Amino acid sequence: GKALVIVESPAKAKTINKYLGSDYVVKSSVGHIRDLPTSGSKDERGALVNRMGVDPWHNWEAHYEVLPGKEKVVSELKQLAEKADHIYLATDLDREGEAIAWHLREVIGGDDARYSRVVFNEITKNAIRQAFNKPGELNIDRVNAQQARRFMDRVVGYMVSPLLWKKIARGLSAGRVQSVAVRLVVEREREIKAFVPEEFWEVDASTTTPSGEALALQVTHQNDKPFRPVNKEQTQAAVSLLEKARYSVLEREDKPTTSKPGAPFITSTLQQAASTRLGFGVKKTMMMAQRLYEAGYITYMRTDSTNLSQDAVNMVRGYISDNFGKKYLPESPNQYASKENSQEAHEAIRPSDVNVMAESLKDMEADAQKLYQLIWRQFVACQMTPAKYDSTTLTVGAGDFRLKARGRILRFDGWTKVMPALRKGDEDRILPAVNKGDALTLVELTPAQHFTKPPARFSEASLVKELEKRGIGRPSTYASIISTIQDRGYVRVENRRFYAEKMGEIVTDRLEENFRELMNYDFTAQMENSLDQVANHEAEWKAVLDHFFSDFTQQLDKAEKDPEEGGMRPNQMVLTSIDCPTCGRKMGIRTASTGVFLGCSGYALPPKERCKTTINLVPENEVLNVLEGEDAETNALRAKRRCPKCGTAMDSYLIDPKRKLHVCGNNPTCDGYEIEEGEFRIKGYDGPIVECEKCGSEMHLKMGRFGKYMACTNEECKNTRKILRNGEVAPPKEDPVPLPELPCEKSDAYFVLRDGAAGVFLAANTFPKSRETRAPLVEELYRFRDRLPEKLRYLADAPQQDPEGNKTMVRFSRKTKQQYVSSEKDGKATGWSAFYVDGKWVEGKK
Amino acid sequence: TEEFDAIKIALASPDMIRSWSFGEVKKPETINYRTFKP
Ligand SMILES: [Zn+2]
Ligand SMILES: [Zn+2]
Ligand SMILES: [Zn+2]
Repeated sequence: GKALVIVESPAKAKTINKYLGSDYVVKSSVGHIRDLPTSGSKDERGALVNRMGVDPWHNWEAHYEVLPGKEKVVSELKQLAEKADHIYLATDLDREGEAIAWHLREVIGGDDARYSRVVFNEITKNAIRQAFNKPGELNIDRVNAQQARRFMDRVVGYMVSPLLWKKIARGLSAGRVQSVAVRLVVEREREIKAFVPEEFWEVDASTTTPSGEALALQVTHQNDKPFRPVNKEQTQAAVSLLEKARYSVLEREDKPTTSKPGAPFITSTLQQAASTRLGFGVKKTMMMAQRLYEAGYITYMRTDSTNLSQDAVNMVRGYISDNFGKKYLPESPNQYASKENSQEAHEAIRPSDVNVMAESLKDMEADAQKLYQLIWRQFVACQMTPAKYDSTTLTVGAGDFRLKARGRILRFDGWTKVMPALRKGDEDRILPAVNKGDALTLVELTPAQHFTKPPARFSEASLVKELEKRGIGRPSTYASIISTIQDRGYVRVENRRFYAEKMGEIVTDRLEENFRELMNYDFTAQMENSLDQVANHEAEWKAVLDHFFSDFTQQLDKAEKDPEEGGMRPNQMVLTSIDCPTCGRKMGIRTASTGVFLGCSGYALPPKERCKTTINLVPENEVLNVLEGEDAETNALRAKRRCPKCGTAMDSYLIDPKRKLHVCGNNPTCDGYEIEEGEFRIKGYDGPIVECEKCGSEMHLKMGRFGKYMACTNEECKNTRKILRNGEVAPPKEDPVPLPELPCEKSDAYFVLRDGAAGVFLAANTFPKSRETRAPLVEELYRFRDRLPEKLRYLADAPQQDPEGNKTMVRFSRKTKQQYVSSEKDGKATGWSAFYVDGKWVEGKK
Repeated sequence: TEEFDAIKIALASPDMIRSWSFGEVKKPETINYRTFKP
């Protein structure tokens, strides 16, 4: 027989082929072969259900579809399935793999006695052998759960997005869990901007023992109360009183301390660790983890189970016994408990073979070697003996004041040996062996000034931790949430820290007001739990989908109504005194999907009195100083101005090289604005950076009906250039000429010839939409020779074919500022060229 | 011509060589072939 195994990745195909062999043919079904519709390719409800594909009213008929370019793979798979006798669906463990397997099954057909569903947590010889020995049936319940999730997300996205376009702004999007993540980020932003840092001082003391050893302490009580001076003068007075006073070590404390290793990684823990130690965010962490799994070195990277197989435990215990030895074993395995709702059938993220060191990963990029090293170190550490520390605490008294030292000294290191700390902590030092009731001699003392920390901005990993705490999303979702909140323009990530765009605040407030049930963390958690119940087969998918859809439709039909009826409030204006360059009027501050901008109220006046003039801002970037550590965020908050009308901080954007603009955090709910001739810095447009040949200023890439065209930032100079196939940029049309007779090849358009210092190039008529460009062939210029402007005619005189009979193309020699003709084979240059030498085309090797 | 008496040699200060030069050359091009012009 020949048995066909269908696997999503090609790398997974290669790795599994390593262990399957000649009897099995492995075919890589790249991604989702079958998916709900995407492109356009009571009639309103009909068009809505056709856009969705899903029809919620007609019992969720789904109309799945197979995307452009999948059909080749579908054909190949069908042919192989006709050839093969048993078809093996070896997708990954999770619901996404089950959905992919179901799609494959349903396309190929023959369901009942021809599909085996293979389940392995690692791509290794023993695991694959055990997986193929007794294959499972396709678990339709998990498929139904995945479909339920997909249907919910498409229902919410397509039904909400036109509402947000109408009320707030076109080019918004929405999503069930995405909106709740944005709500979390916006709530933390509001907590931060509300915060008003207090100020507190601290004093540090330097002492020597009678035995000449040296000790440094910190001062924490005055008059038996907490020592916390408010101002400089108070601190200086305290320092004086301290210096005058005489010090004695009235307290001597000692005690052993033990530290246990961390649990083996679940996916959220792996992302937090990779962020903290290696700096990888979420996307890089999960991409490298997926590569490491597909290569076969680590177990499946989507898990919330800390469990380990007996094989794993025995292997790692053997490794510890052989390398480290008995003191680090310890006597019995370190158990770790995952959540009761966790996929306890799954394993943790662990090495597939503990002896494979990270350096040995010849075929893994260095970042993946680092990630594997982190996984290996954690896995080894988790089973080792706890470290042992002995700790000393000292308190010293002088006058009205008491001052303290704490220190720990490290005496067995077992888990810390494999998994060291990144840096020494404040308590990772040696306090000298002062006696109980010892004496001390005194050295000069230092004050310090501090401002209370605001709540810390989310990192990608700390947001994933927050989601894991609340129960919003699941291990497979987290990377998609973290990506989509950024891609959709509600949140931005900078300094490895999360920042919330004003549009994210607007959309968050509107969605909370209208769709309070959808946005509430508890109902999101309960929905996720109900999908888990579906996967358990504790619940019926269609049922919960119907319940969701009924509630959602009630809330939508309420929300659609007019704002006086109680629907979604519009994107209300806030108004400021600035003169519109077109009509001088007062100007107001506005938010669009593009950003935050300055608008003139004539936008709301009918055509007769309409004004479309707009002014375009650049926000000030916060530049957090890594060297300031924990201070870096606090000082950023200190840097901000504060709104006159309220305690909320203010956010800053330039308007002129002479002028700078401050806007309140609760804009547009708060209408405070400030303008300062103490301006800072404004940024303009962006793209491929180019220099304008007519004025030396920066030039940037733009789109609109005549092209993806390149335009200069100097408002005094409308010099533009354009995009082409075999260069970065091309100057403007020294003589442009259309050709209806050259069709485009990637699109239905027609070609037009142009000229700049880049050379002479073809470009499609619908240029921003088509974007298609190529260099002309000499035979093409010969065919249209009559249309060519007088100067271009010589290029049609050029030799049309090289000596090999390869076809020829026209090129610019930047080293000699002249056109020449060259030939290509397989798209590569043949290394032949011909040049114009004053009426005599001449040819040779390049 | 210059009626020099002797010859002197020393290391080249960067400001001195920059003072010699009548311009900087920044691109590898040599001569155009369309028209024999630099
Ligand atoms: Zn105006
Ligand atoms: Zn305010
Ligand atoms: Zn210009």
